[PDB]
Amino acid sequence: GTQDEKSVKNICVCDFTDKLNFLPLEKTKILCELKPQYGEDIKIIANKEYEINCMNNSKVFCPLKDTFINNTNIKLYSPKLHFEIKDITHKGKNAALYYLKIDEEASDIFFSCSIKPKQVSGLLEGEVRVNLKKHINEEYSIFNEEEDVHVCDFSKGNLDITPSAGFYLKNSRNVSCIYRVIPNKLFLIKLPKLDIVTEKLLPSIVNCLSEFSFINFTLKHVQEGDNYISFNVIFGEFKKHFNLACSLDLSDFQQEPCNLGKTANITFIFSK
Amino acid sequence: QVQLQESGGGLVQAGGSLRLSCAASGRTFSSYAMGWFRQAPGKEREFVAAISYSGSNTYDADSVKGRFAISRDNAKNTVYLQMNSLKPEDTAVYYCAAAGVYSGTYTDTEFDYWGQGTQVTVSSHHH
Ligand SMILES: *[C@@H]1O[C@H](CO)[C@@H](O[C@@H]2O[C@H](CO)[C@@H](O[C@@H]3O[C@H](CO[C@H]4O[C@H](CO)[C@@H](O)[C@H](O)[C@@H]4O)[C@@H](O)[C@H](O[C@H]4O[C@H](CO)[C@@H](O)[C@H](O)[C@@H]4O)[C@@H]3O)[C@H](O)[C@H]2NC(C)=O)[C@H](O)[C@H]1NC(C)=O
Ligand SMILES: *[C@@H]1O[C@H](CO)[C@@H](O[C@@H]2O[C@H](CO)[C@@H](O[C@@H]3O[C@H](CO[C@H]4O[C@H](CO)[C@@H](O)[C@H](O)[C@@H]4O)[C@@H](O)[C@H](O[C@H]4O[C@H](CO)[C@@H](O)[C@H](O)[C@@H]4O)[C@@H]3O)[C@H](O)[C@H]2NC(C)=O)[C@H](O)[C@H]1NC(C)=O
Ligand SMILES: *[C@@H]1O[C@H](CO)[C@@H](O[C@@H]2O[C@H](CO)[C@@H](O)[C@H](O)[C@H]2NC(C)=O)[C@H](O)[C@H]1NC(C)=O
Ligand SMILES: *[C@@H]1O[C@H](CO)[C@@H](O)[C@H](O)[C@H]1NC(C)=O
Repeated sequence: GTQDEKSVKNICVCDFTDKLNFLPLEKTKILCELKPQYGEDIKIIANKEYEINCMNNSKVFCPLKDTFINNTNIKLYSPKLHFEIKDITHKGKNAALYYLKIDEEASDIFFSCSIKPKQVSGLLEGEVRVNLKKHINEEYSIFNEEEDVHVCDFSKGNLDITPSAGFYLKNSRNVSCIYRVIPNKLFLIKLPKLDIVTEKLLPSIVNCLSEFSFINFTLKHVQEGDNYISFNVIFGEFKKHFNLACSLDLSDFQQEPCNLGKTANITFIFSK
Repeated sequence: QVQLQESGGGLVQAGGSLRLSCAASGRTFSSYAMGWFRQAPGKEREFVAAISYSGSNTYDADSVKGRFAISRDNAKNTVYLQMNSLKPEDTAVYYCAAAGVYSGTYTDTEFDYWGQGTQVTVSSHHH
């Protein structure tokens, strides 16, 4: 007898109402897997009689230990997330509301919830899997029209290299920004406000540009802003048509209790 | 959604070695955690070994501590089980399992998708 897998899903909602009230012959578990993308919010609706261990009592993924942590709140790993656990009577029947509010800046997370009906026989189970994670890892130099500068933002957004508790594997912690090198134009590399960003990533980007002599560059300032440690570099007139890519590794930077950074990979295109 | 298939099983002598393999299909392999189980004919299904998503954390049982080592290859979409110094009571069908959520449990509860299982029989008393 194999553990049977069922799957339900709605529009940005996980409805387990009147779906967990029967008894199969073998062990079964109905799954509701969701992946929020464009700041969407999720609702989890199930019958009140069911025992629900969600939100504050969920199983969250810990990238530091590469496993899951039992009986923990998800706000302890994605603080910008905020929810509400209320009691509503949906479709006449008394239901349980598990409404989560996902901001745009909310850090990536990966947790599951157990919806178990109280019975002496535990053959039926319900599970909701939440996978908040960035899916765009390859963008270009965002030319700011106001300041006439190119920006490769790794301090936030999709290319965020900030230590996050998101479910990313070893060969998935690769974000990259591509800056088509325009001569004599300012280029910004916004990085998270971290202690080691200036201590190791700044020497890392310096050594990448000095080895190639034909690359005409000039570091102007390292400006600390509100949240971004912007590296201000202007590339001068280049001679040979070349191509360069530099790696600013923060994937190994550990952050308690589970957060891990990303490896920045800026690709420079020298074309006339 | 993921399916599994075991291979490399068969017959072996005591103290030998077997390279058990389990390939997968469907959903991304590197996003699920793998683990081997076995069921001796008559006895129940017991835990053997387990490998994490990236492959850093290995979880083993007492009966096969040191002897059996589990390894995974995310690139090949395949998990392996290197069996060394097979005692004669290892005769069992070895099952391959995948778990979407995995908290290091040593039971079959977290594993959702299962394979078929190959027969591994070990003899002894020299030849
Ligand atoms: C989330 O919740 C799950 C479920 O509780 C947890 O999963 C458990 O994890 C622990 C370890 O963290 C597991 O504990 C292990 O259990 C083994 C079971 O063996 C039993 O049977 C043998 C054979 O009869 C007995 O000899 C043995 O005494 C047990 O009765 C143990 O064998 C393991 O022992 C290991 O460590 C000792 C001490 O070093 C060694 O001497 C042993 O040889 C062996 O190496 C170990 O204790 C447990 O089985 C898991 N499942 C359950 C259901 O509890 C997750 O850990 C938890 N996660 C978080 C983050 O909280
Ligand atoms: C995650 O968060 C949720 C909530 O968001 C927690 O779930 C439970 O939430 C409720 C909120 O009300 C907690 O409070 C409990 O209320 C029960 C309802 O009974 C009240 O109302 C009836 C009438 O409807 C009255 O007759 C009754 O007297 C109560 O006023 C209570 O039954 C609960 O248990 C005990 O409450 C008091 C205080 O000791 C006793 O007098 C009662 O007799 C009873 O024994 C409680 O008051 C509830 O506590 C929350 N659950 C739990 C397990 O604590 C989740 O628990 C949370 N997840 C976690 C913490 O992991
Ligand atoms: C992203 O992937 C690349 C390869 O696709 C990794 O690049 C490494 O680069 C160093 C530079 O000297 C090489 O020595 C390594 O051999 C490369 N690794 C591999 C696997 O080829 C890079 O480490 C990855 N970023 C991560 C994992 O954060
Ligand atoms: C950086 O991105 C470029 C994009 O073409 C890619 O070729 C290169 O392999 C990447 N480098 C790393 C270390 O990921």
